[PDB]
Formats: sequence, structure tokens, C-alpha cells
Amino acid sequence: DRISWLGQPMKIEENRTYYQKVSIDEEMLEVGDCVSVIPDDSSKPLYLARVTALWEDKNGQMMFHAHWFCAGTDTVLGATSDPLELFLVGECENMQLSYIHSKVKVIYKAPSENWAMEGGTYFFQLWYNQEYARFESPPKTQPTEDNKHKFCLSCIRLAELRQKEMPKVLEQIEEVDGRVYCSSITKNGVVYRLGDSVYLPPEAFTFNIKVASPVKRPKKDPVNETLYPEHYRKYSDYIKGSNLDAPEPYRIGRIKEIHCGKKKGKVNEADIKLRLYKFYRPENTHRSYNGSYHTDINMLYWSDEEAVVNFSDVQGRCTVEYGEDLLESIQDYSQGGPDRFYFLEAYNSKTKNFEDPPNHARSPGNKLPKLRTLDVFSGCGGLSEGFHQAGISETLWAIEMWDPAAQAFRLNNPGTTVFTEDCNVLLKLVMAGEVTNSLGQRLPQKGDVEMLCGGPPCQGFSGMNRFNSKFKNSLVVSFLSYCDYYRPRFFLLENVRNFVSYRRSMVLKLTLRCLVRMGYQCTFGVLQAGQYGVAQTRRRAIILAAAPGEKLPLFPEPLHVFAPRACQLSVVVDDKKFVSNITRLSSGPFRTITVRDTMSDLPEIQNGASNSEIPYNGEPLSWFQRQLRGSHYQPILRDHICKDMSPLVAARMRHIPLFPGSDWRDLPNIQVRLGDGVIAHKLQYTFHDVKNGYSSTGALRGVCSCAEGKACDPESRQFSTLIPWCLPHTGNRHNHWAGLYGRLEWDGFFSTTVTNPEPMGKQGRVLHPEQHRVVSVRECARSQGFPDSYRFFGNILDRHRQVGNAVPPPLAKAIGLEIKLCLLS
Amino acid sequence: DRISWLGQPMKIEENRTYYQKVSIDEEMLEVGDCVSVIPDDSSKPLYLARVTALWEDKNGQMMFHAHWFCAGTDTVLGATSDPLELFLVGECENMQLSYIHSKVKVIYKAPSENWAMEGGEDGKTYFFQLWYNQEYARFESPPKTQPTEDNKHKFCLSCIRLAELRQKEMPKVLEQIEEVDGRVYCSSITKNGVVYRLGDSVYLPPEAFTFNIKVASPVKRPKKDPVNETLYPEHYRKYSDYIKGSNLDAPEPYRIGRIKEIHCGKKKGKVNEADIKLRLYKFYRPENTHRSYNGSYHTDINMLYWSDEEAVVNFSDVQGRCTVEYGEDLLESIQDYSQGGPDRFYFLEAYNSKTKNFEDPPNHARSPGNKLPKLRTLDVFSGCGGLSEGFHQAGISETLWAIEMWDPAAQAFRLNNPGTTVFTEDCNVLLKLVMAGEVTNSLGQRLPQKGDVEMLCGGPPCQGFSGMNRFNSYSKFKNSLVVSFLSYCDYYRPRFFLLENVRNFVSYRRSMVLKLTLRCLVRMGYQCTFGVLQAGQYGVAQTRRRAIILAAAPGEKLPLFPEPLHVFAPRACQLSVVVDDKKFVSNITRLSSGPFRTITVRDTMSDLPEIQNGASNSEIPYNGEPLSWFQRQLRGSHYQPILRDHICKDMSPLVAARMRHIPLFPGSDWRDLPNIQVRLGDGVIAHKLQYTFHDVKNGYSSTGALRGVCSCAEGKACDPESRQFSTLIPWCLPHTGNRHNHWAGLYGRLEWDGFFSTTVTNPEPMGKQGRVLHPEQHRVVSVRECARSQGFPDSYRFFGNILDRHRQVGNAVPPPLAKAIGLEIKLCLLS
DNA sequence: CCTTCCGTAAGT
DNA sequence: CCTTCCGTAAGT
DNA sequence: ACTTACGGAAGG
DNA sequence: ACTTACGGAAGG
Ligand SMILES: Nc1ncnc2c1ncn2[C@@H]1O[C@H](CSCC[C@H](N)C(=O)O)[C@@H](O)[C@H]1O
Ligand SMILES: Nc1ncnc2c1ncn2[C@@H]1O[C@H](CSCC[C@H](N)C(=O)O)[C@@H](O)[C@H]1O
Ligand SMILES: [Zn+2]
Ligand SMILES: [Zn+2]
Ligand SMILES: [Zn+2]
Ligand SMILES: [Zn+2]
Repeated sequence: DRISWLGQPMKIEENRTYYQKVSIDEEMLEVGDCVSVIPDDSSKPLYLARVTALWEDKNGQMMFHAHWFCAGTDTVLGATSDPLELFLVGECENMQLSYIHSKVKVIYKAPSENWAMEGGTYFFQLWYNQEYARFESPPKTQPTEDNKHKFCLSCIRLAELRQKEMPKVLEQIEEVDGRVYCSSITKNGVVYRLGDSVYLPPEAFTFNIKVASPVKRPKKDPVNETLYPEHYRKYSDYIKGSNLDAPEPYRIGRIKEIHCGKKKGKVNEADIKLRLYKFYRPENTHRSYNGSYHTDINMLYWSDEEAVVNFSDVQGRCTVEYGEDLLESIQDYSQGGPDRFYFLEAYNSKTKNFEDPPNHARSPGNKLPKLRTLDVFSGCGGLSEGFHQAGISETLWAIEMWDPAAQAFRLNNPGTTVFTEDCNVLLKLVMAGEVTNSLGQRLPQKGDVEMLCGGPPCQGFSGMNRFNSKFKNSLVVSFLSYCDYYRPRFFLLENVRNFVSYRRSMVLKLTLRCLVRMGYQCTFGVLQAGQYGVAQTRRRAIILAAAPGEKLPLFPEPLHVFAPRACQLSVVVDDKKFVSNITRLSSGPFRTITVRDTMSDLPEIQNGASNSEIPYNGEPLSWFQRQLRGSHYQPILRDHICKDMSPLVAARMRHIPLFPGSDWRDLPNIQVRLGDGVIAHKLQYTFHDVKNGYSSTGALRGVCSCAEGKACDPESRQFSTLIPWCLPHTGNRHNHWAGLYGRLEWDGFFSTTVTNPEPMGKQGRVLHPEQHRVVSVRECARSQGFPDSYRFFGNILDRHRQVGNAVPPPLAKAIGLEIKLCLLS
Repeated sequence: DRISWLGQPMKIEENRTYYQKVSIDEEMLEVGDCVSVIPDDSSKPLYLARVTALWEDKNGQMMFHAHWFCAGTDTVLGATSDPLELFLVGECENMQLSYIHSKVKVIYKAPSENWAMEGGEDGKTYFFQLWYNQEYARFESPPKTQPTEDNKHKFCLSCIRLAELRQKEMPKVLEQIEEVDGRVYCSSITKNGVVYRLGDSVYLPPEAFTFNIKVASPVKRPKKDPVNETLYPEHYRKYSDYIKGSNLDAPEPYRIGRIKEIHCGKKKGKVNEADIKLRLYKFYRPENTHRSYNGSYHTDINMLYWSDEEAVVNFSDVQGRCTVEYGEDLLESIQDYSQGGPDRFYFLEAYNSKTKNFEDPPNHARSPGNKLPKLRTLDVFSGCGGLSEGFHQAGISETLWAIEMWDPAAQAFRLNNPGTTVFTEDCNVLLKLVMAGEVTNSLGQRLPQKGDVEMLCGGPPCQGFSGMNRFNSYSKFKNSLVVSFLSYCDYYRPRFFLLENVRNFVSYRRSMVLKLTLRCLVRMGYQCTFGVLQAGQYGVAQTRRRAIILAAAPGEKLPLFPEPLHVFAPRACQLSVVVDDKKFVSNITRLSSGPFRTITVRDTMSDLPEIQNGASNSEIPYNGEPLSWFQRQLRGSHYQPILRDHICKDMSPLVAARMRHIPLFPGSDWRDLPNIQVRLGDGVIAHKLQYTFHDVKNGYSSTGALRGVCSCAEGKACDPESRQFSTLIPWCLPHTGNRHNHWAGLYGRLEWDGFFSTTVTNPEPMGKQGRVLHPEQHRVVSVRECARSQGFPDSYRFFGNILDRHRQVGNAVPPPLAKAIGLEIKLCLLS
């Protein structure tokens, strides 16, 4: 009703008079308390905030500053969240005291000094980021002196964010005829100087080298619908694993001069121009791709061509050095940091040759401790391998119930205690006070584990699972109980993409709630492994968590370009869209890793090879193979074996064309003489297909009675036919079974590597691009980014399962580097 | 931790010693307070309940009885609900005091004594106002029962509600007759609150028994002929074998029997009331005799035939009790007896199964001897008045005011209601006028004030919620008309409230509109509920699923949804509604069968004379008498020779030729059209359709001809100039057919044994709902046939041209459905 | 004008 | 054993 | 996979 | 409508 100020006013500025206490409707109010307000526009029935300022405007009305809270229902947690728990957000607003409904009490529940040893009114514990779905510890910033009257952490976070984001000129040179020339500018926290190199989108500029793109021949020959009676199912014109729509990598340029204009006497820093020396990627020269197969992905070519771009198109800064001015070798300089490129020659666009670059392209002169990591569901160790490639963790403990995976883990990690028992039983032993198991292996205790990582079985969450038991018993909750008992400093959970949408995202919301209740900072996101150095589509949901005293890491920024079809990392929970902190959407610094860079160096083998150790018949033929085979001399190639297929499947694979996109739909309807007097029968079409109609020859396109709208007729099932009967049987409602008995293409990439490559499975494009066989164990590990020195164990099926279940070491390394960034500062 | 009893225990029972107060962690707890409990299995993070008993078991454990609350998120409201608001439920259980987390504070928000005239710290505190029924989604006022000292130690409203429900639910033997050799004979039994006596009639499922008349089902139709794909190049799209508006899968109505003897068994010395047997005399519906359906077209839907056949059924299969009387024992006429109450059947003859004739029934079939005030109702979006007409057929309301911005609908409403003030202004403007204290508008029409409106009813525009609307992407629900209609309900605060819309109203915007309207009703203190009703189940031959939202004042009783009266096709009886993974259904108990047979197109259109396409004679005479019970209900018993509004739209010569080439067989539509050349009006010539493109989805025809008409059939982009004009087969139908279910029903015919699709505002054979062709005549349905499908009496008047009258008919609530709802509203006016 | 033309998605 | 067979629905 | 269904805008 | 993809059970 009536508003009356209490006490002496606080420091008054030009138009407002800050106060400390106030009385509304016989109540008392002080800065730091909380206030409820009734909404009129949002679907939410109530809003809660905290008072930070109590100024009185010169208009005569009484105002106050409210830093809003966020109910758990408004977060990604939703209805599962504790109704007494609130979260901090970067939302704040000025409002009159006439909208104050009541005064509520909100307390701060800080983690105990012995928080890591635990685990046997309204309140908030963490800050919530709505855009990235990030639960983080509240800032430690405090009101000092002058800001005590309007201290708003939301205003501070907002001012620092937009000031870091906006461009700013630091060092000016000279002003000539209305144009100011600069030498040092900055934006997004990045300092840009003259002589540095800069990432640009591919549409920033072109090259004087004319790239040719003539007509493609259209279906040069018509197809015989009697010989190939299932080709009409390829009308989609879509090729799985094709990099035709793959975007070009970042354009790189050399800043020579920076200039801009003026606005109202001062420099217009909002519109800064950059003039650059164009760099030539080996795929941009006259060689195009065909010459850039063996070259490094970070080797460029200097040019004296020039182009003018805007500073607003700058995506990032990269370090480009001349080859001979280096103080160390090329490999140590390339593997020493990110965004590092090098060049030894220069490219002339008109002469179409390679020279030595001028002297103005030359540069001036022209121990972190590893974390004790426990790896639950370690498998063969791909996740812990990537964590070791980041040099942030020694995996001391390992849990793996499957024996061959545990053996393969022991072969690659000699200093790891590998437990083969069940995770529930193993945790029950350490809860009972036991020191060692029956085998004498010491059990980790509280304080031993500094990081907990694992990838629970995704067979229940997989999109391919047909027969889709309760949460409190599912393995992901046992894996959470490990995090509750040991309370590590960092926590990582890996699963398939569909993990964030299983049962309307209930599993995700419950795992996040359990992390929030323990006091852990946490976040989630989806990452495509193909963006981090592998030639395979592998979207995986990652759940990160950090201790209250630590810093919550960010998600790794993509390093390689990839097909946009497989880069849909968005996640929708309860009508609210959430994305990771990734800022690179269109392009990236490095080109896409292809099948050619993944399998070209491996020798040619027949279907059913069993020699587990054969020699290399050549040297590495790409940067990817050079990274996996190492610089040391290693002539033995291990695990290059393919499954022995039946003569029927073998003949089917021999009749699959080598052209990209080919699959079972290109198979001919013929009879083939096999071993001895065995005969592969022909497929007979004796039923009408009401959906597909007749063919051009008038022949039918149905194989069963269900193609006529009737029920399935047993005894209509054909056996030992070249064209598999089951594929036209259920093809109409299964996307014509695209990819089955399909081939990879050299310029393309793998589909998601599974535990058993079979051409008649759901993901059935496992045929070699040239050879008449399925992919080998080594080719599967190559698609996963495993080093060739990595060992496996078991038979061919056991090793395939180890490769398929594993997290690609490139992706695990990308995550581990962002974890390393938190150990610093 | 430590739990200690406080004081002396009250009313101690055999194994339990009830207490009133207890101490947990040095705290105070007393019966009537509330308690927080941590869950272990549910996704919910917390549970809240109220302590009713605090006994100590003789086993040594300390127990207490918890009547659970229901968070607003756990209800149909979901995230929109007030986080401080709880609801009462019929959930209760015994539990140990070791699970008590903390003691919370819950207050009771009772409606104020001047509630009808409204509408113009300590952490967090909870409140409740209404009782929630999870199965039917019903918000009702809490019961007023109070504890007597004897029950004050374990007073649990959930246990009372469950005990009364299960006692009413269980079968019970009342009056037994004689016990003979282990079998007990009964004379009076009861269940579900229904009293059953010897000599009464009983509803049974169709599988209860058969008849001595053998109904045979000989051959299914053979393969008539291969289809000429050159003459009929669009027949291959009818492989679905589905006939729209077909009553082939329609279930049979209730079997009716006459209770003669009741017997059962024994269990543990007592009578086994759980297994009661009924032997009955079978009643013969006219469609069950040797006449079959074809002879039962003109007979009443409630006329039966007596028989001396016998059959033994179970008492657990009893669906309801019905009143069957012999024709001559009546004290009043047959029409006055049928229109006097529900479930009333009559019979004048008896049927002998072997002689196949009709006699006068024997003497053992004969019976013994052988001012409600109307509610002042405001009708927002009244249209032509179907909703208020159905409310008048229930005799529960005089519609005193009406709001209708469209002029022809308002005029037709005035024609059918002479004592209604019909406002043509906008509802927002009119409510803003009554908020400023103004009495009348510029026209001198008196505006209703607080206390004038006793019932508020309306159906806001459904074109935004209709499934046929393509460009449905305006937000700001708080300003959409449904909130304006809620603002009327907030201002006047009537005793009853009804909102009608399409079924998709409960799934629009991920069910946010429904949750927000229900939340707004809950905030006003209103009891409320929602449901989906099929109009075809209440006396019309039309599929018309409509979402209904009911609401009642706190001092009143929330009505139930009308129980289905007629059987209907199960394809269109999917009344379930799923919101936020939770399934909700109405209180309807009749799912399989019903008391009356289905109303068909024959019962709806057989008496209307034959007219040509484009008829304009607004008044033509009847060429005969009513030919069915339905027509006798709409035409009345009085002599009325003039048939009004039997006019058809004038189709273009092209469309007219298309309709002439539509076969009369059920399920036929545009896909049966021949690809021929037809001479039209004057020198116009209808060209043939040319297939010059490959259809990658449908392939080639049997003649090798193509099945594509545009480049998009090959996967390419649409090519203009490939569009053909003045063709008999419409080009746009094979153009976009693959992704529109082959445009089934377009240029389709109704069948006599079938029913209408949803009656729309403009019948066009090339629209989405395009089966508007007459079963025999080559024309679209008339205005009278549309009003017939909507259940409108033939005496009801319209206004405007043929399109204005069509739009009045389509937008209207079917009077049978509105009457079915109004009867359930009438049951609350009593007691 | 009006005759044609045609992104429901949500259920079931 | 291992070769065939096939209710994702959820997204975009 | 199919079936529902108080339609509206584009095209001459 | 159109593509996704740490598959599992029915069968020979
Ligand atoms: N109950 C259980 N206890 C221990 N290990 C289990 C288990 N259930 C399944 N596993 C094993 O956990 C493994 C997960 S595969 C994941 C491996 C790891 N993420 C990597 O990148 O290499 C499976 O191979 C399975 O054999
Ligand atoms: N803003 C508005 N104010 C008043 N009436 C409106 C309106 N918007 C639409 N209308 C009218 O509301 C009518 C709904 S038709 C519904 C009629 C009624 N349910 C019955 O059974 O007969 C439409 O004809 C339309 O003209
Ligand atoms: Zn602020
Ligand atoms: Zn079949
Ligand atoms: Zn109870
Ligand atoms: Zn087209």
C-alpha cells in the first residue's frame, strides 16, 4: 500500500537515492532478503527474487532492483527437482515496490568442510545457465564499497560478458583522411595483433585459382528392372556416409593492416576492417583434393594474394609459422598446441607452381600431476586411453565384468588394478570395510579416486534396440553411487545420443538431479566424434560433473569439419531447447577425416582372413595413419582379420558395385554356382505390391502375401536366394533397408561402429569400398581412432565388441583437454 | 530418531492403542497436522500427507495413518499449477513414524461467503481447496462429513470413500426365497446402487446369449472383376479396403432380458453372493427376428418383442436395469411413455422363433394386473443456437442473452428464440461495457449483471484448434477468445459453466490450452472437469468428437458426462485423452455396447424428396410420411407438409459430371472416376488426364502406363505448366495424394447403412472432408440433410443464403449432444 | 468471386 | 553356434 | 503405419 | 515425409 523508507539513505547518484531499509504494509525489508512477485505474462504462476537496491527515482515513484531466482521446475530438472530448491540465474530487473506480494526466506546451503567424506525454507546451492544447462558453483565475488548499494551479480555477469564480447581497438597507429589505422584489436577475450593469423568462414573470400565444377552425368544408363528388380528403391538419391555436403574448413589469413572509420569524433570499433594475405590449403591449389591425400592437415601454402574482410567475421586466432624459422621440429610444434599451422613453400596462382616464400612471411628474425582415475565399465579402455593421451589421469582402478575386455584392458594398461566382478558387488565390498577381494586386489577407498569416469551399457538406450528395468536398479544409478561414495573431483558419464530422450528424458533429469543433490556442479551435451578426428558418425551424450571446490569444464570445441547431417547436437527437454557451449557450427580449423585417410595403407586381404599378424606392405599414406602408426619403425600389422562369411553372403558381397552409395538394392536376380554343386537360388515375385505397383517390365514387386494387404503367409518364405528375401519383405516400412550390404566410399566416412559388423543388420554398410569382404578389426579400430599399437584380446567377435563399445580416444582426449584446463587456475 | 507417545491412549482396539499426540526429534505432532515423507520408488522428490491415526501396534512398532495429498504437478494441471496448492485424493496407507521427514503447514482455503460477487515468512506454506479424482480428472469440493467421537481416533476420508465405493460396488443378495439341495434361490439382489427385482428387465452384453433364430453369414463377396487401369487409372489407391462412415464393425446394442429366477451357490455356510446366476426370458429386438435390419427401418428404437426362450447368464454381466412394459397396460400413450424417462422399452406383440409369426404375448409377460426452475443462461458464441436448443430440450435453461458477432447466425438465433436478447457486438467490447457500470448498449438492449446469469455456456471458434487448419502458426492465450469467455465466467460467476470445442482442443500446443483453462477455473474456486464425447453415440448419424469442459460453483455439485445412448463404430469412439504421459478418461462406463441401436443415414435422409444439383426451392412439400423413428422425432406428430431448407449447391458443369461418374457403392469416391472425355455445358469439353511422369513411390500400372502427373513424382521440384485443367479426374488429387492418404473420401458418397463424417461449414467434394455426395443422387448434401446429421429438428429455422445456413449448421453443437449434457446438469439441480 | 489447392501431428 | 529376421519413434 | 476432420490460402 | 544406429530374438 503505502511505502515508507527506513533509516538513513545510502550514497545518492544523479537521478536515484539508494536506501537500505523500507516498510511496506507494516513489514520490514532489508537488502539481501527475498521477495515474491505475481506474474501476468509468463505461464509460471509465481516468481521469486532477491532485493539488491532500494533507490527512489526522480519521477517520484519508489523502485528496487530484483535478482530473480529459478525454480527447479523452470530448469532442465523439471518436475523431478526438489520443490524447496532454487537456482541462481543471470536474470535481473528494476521494478516498483507496488508489486511485492510477500517477503520469503532463502538460505544458502554451502558444502561442508568434510563434504568428500559423506555419502552413506527455500534454499539454493548452484548457479543455473539456461542456454547451456550448466549447474555451477556460485561466484565468490563480493560487494566492496561503492557497489554495496546496487550490488547485483546478474548485472556484473552481464556487463563483463558483453564487454568481453564487443570488439575494441587497443593500439592505434595513424589517422589518414578519415580512416584510422590500428595495430592491435581484441574481441571475445582474444588479442589480435599485426602478423597474426585468423580463422574466417569459407564464404569470406575466394582464390584466384579457378575451381572447376562441371556437369555431372545423369544416370548414364537405364537399369534393367528384370536383372535388378530392387533398384527402384534408390529414388531417394541419398548416399549414407557421403561428404558431398560437407562444408569447407576455416579460411586462414595473415593480418597485414587493420583499419576502420570514425563515429562522432571517436573510433567506430563496431566496424573494423582486416586486410589479409590469403593462405592456400593444399586442397585449394591446382592439385585440389587429389594431391592433399598424404599431406598433413596443418600444412598450408603462403601466397601474396590479398583480401579485405570484416573483423566481425573473425572466428578465432591461429598460430602460423614458417617451416625453417621453427626452433623445434614440425611434429613437436604441431603436437604442442591447438590451432597450430606451418608452411615451408609458397603457391603462385598464375604460374601454378611452388616457390620459396618472401622474407616478409617469416617471423621476427627475418609438471601437471595426473589424476587418480577410476574407470567403471572400462571395456578395452578407449575412454581411459583418451584420458591418458591428454596426460591428465593415471587410471589406477578398472571395473569390467566381461573377461575379454578386461584382458584387453590389462594388456594396454600394466599399472591398473582390473576388477572383473559386478559393480554392485564391488561397491558392497568397500561399504563393508573390506580391504581386498578374494584375489588379493586392494579396493579403492575414499580419497583414492580423484576422477570417476565411465560409460554404462547403452544396449537399453540404443535406438536399434527393439525389446525396450527400474531406475533405482539400473547400472547408471550404481555408477552414481560410486560418485556418492568416493566423491571424486571430476565425474564423466558417457552414453548414446538417445540417452537424453529415453522415457521423455526422465533418465537424464534424474541423473542430473542426483548430481545436484550431492552438491556437484554438472552439465550435459551431445558430441559428434567425427568432429574430433575420426571418420565415423558417433553422437554420444556426455554428462560432466565437478566438485564444489573445482571448476566445471566446458565441452570441447570441434576440431574437424563434418557432414551437417550428423552434427545435430541439439537436445529438447520439456519444450525447452538446450545446446552445449560449442560456438563452432558451420566450419572448423581442420578438414574432415575420410575413409581414405583411415584405411588406404592396409594391405588387401580375402574374406575370412585369420592371420592376426601380417606385415605392412608400405608406409603410412596420410596424416591420420602417421598419427596412429607413430614415427618409430613398426612393420607388423596386428588384428587385420575379417569374419569368414558364408558362400551365400560372400557371393552377395562380390556382386555389390564399388560405386559410392551401393547396397543390396543393386544386387542382380541371378543364380550363382557356389562351392561343389551348391546353387544360390533366384528370387521369385509372385505377389502384388499394392504400395510399389508394377515395374517397367510389368513384373511384380512383392514377395509375400502381406504385400497385398493380407497377413504374412508362411511357406512363402524363400531360402538361399542371392537377393535376401527379408529385405523386400519388410522394406516399405524400414526405409527400403538402406545401407544393408552397402559399401563405404573412400571420400566418405563410417556409420556408427557397432559390436558386430553384419551386412544384413540394421547398420549394414560394413563392406569394403573395393574388396569383397566386411571391415576388419583393424579398420574398426581405425574408425574409432585407436592407435595401431593398441592391443585387444579374444576371438574376432570379442575384439569387434571391444572396439564397438569403446569411446573413441580422439573424443576422450578432446574432453580430457578441457578437463586439464580446469586443473590450471 | 526417538519417538515417544504423549498422554494416555484413546479408544484402544484388540491389537492397536490409538494415540493423539507423539514426539519425534523433540517435535510436536498431533492428529490433523501434516507430515512430509521421502519417497523411494516414484519420480516425485517428496510426498505430503495428513496424520489421522497414531496407534501403537502390539507387535512393538509405532504406526500412523496417512491421507496423502496431491501436488499440483501430479494432477492434470502439471507445471502450470500453483506450487503452493495441494489437492485431496483417495490415497491412504499405514506407515511407521520413522519415515516422517518433517512437519509442514497446510491451510484450507474455503470459498468466501461473497464468492459469487468476486472477480472484479516461515519458508513455504501449503493450501488446498478441492478434491482431485485422478482417473476422471475431476476437481470437486471436499466432503462435509465430520468425525464422531467414536471414529475420531482413525477418521480417514479416503478409507470412508473407498469403503462406501466398494460396498456399493459389490453384489449383494437382499431377499432369498428357498434353499434346495445346496442351491439358494433369491428374489431381490442389488449392485452398483441399482435395485434388481424379479420381473424387471436387465441389460446384457451381446455375447450373453443367442437367439433360436439362426443368423448365418454366407460367402464374403468374391473378386468382382479385374479393374481396367486405363479406364480407371486411380483405382489402385483403394488398396486400404477401409470404408469411411461404415457401420460394419458397429457392435450390437444391449441384450434385454426378463428376470424370472435367481439362484446361486453357498460358501462357508453363508450364501455365495459373489456368484449369482440369472435365467431370463429373451427379448427380441426387431433387427433380431427373421426380418433382420431391412424390416426394422420404420420401427421405433425402443420397441421390443416378447419371447418364451430361456437362457442362463451371470449377475456380473448386468450392465443396467431397464423398464419394459406391455403395450396395452399403459396409463398414457406410447410417445408420452417413451419421452418420460430413460431406459424405457415397450412391446405390443410376441415372436415365436419356430412359427416366425407375431402373436399377443402370454399372461406371464404382463405387468401387475394381468416445477423445476429454469436456469437463466447466457450463450456466448451462440451461432444458430444448437447448444441452447439442446439445453431447452432438457428443460433446464431459458437462454435470456446471446452474443454472436456474425449477423446471419444471430438472426437465425432470434428466429428460434423470441425471448432472447441477441447481441451482435464483440464479446470483449460487451464485457467492457458491463464493467463500466453501463446498463444498456447503444441499441437499448439490457446488459446482464451479476446475479442475472445462472449458467454460462459457449463454444469458441475451433478453426484455430481444428486439425484441418494448415497455417495454425496467434499465441497470447490470455487474450484469445477462450480467456475472454473465462472472463465472463469470472465476472458473473454462474452456478454452471460449459465450454465446447473440437477434440483436438485437448492436444493443442502440447495440451497447454486445456491445462491453462482448467487452472484458471481452479483459481476461481470452481469445481471443474473435462472429457471427450462422440455425438454419434447420443442419437445422430455423424462422427463428431467434441471436447467438453464442465464447471460448477462450490455450493453446487459437479455434473457427470452423459452415458452413451446409442451404439457406434469403435473407430470413432476413441474418447481417451493423454496429457503429460498420464491417461485420462470420462466417467462413462458404457464402452462396448449401449441400450439403443446406431442411427444411420437411412434413418436420417430416407424421407426427403429427390432433387437435382443446384436446387433453390427453399420450401417444397413432403412427398410422404416419416419413414423412421428419427424422422418422427424431428418432424413431430403434428401435420407439417412443408419441408424447408432442402437446397443443394449449384456445382460447375465439370464438378457435376464428376459427381455423375461416382459409383453408388459404399466407400466409392474420386478414386473410382474414369479417365474419359465428357462434353459439358455449352461447348465445354472435359479433357482426359495425362500421365507423363514416373511415380517413384507407386511405380507402373498393370497396363505399363505411368502413374505420375508432375515432376515431383520423380523426386524433382514441382513444375508449373505441367498442371492440367478441365479434367474429369481432378489433377491436384493424384498430385499430392501420396502424402495425404490418397485423399480418401474426396468426391465420396455416404452409404445408407453408414453414417456422416463430421459436418463442416461448407460441403465441397474437393475439401479435406469431401464425402458429401448423396448415396444415390448426383449432388452434395442439402442444408436440411446437414441439419439432420446434426440432430436439428425440422422445425428449426435458419437465415441467410445457402452458404450462410450451411455455416450455421456446421458450427452448431448437435441438439442431441447438448440435451445429453443438459440432462446430466439437471440431475445436479435436485438435492 | 469461386474452383482449386493443399506442412496436421497427434493420435491409435 | 550363427544366419536370418525385423513394433524404433524420434527426430528434423 | 494408417486414420482424424466446427479449414484456409493461393491461383486465375 | 525421411533419416537415425555402443541391437536382439527368432530360427534353422
Ligand atoms: N554389471 C557390470 N559390471 C561391470 N562391467 C559391466 C557390467 N555390465 C556391463 N559391463 C561391461 O561394461 C562395458 C562397457 S563398454 C564401455 C567401455 C569404455 N567406455 C571404453 O571407451 O572403452 C561392456 O563391455 C560390458 O561388458
Ligand atoms: N469475437 C467474437 N465475439 C462474438 N462472437 C464471435 C466472436 N468470434 C466469433 N464469434 C462467433 O461465434 C460463433 C461460434 S459458432 C458456435 C455456435 C454454438 N456453439 C451452437 O451450438 O450453435 C461463430 O459463428 C462466430 O461468428
Ligand atoms: Zn541486475
Ligand atoms: Zn509377409
Ligand atoms: Zn485411509
Ligand atoms: Zn508437382
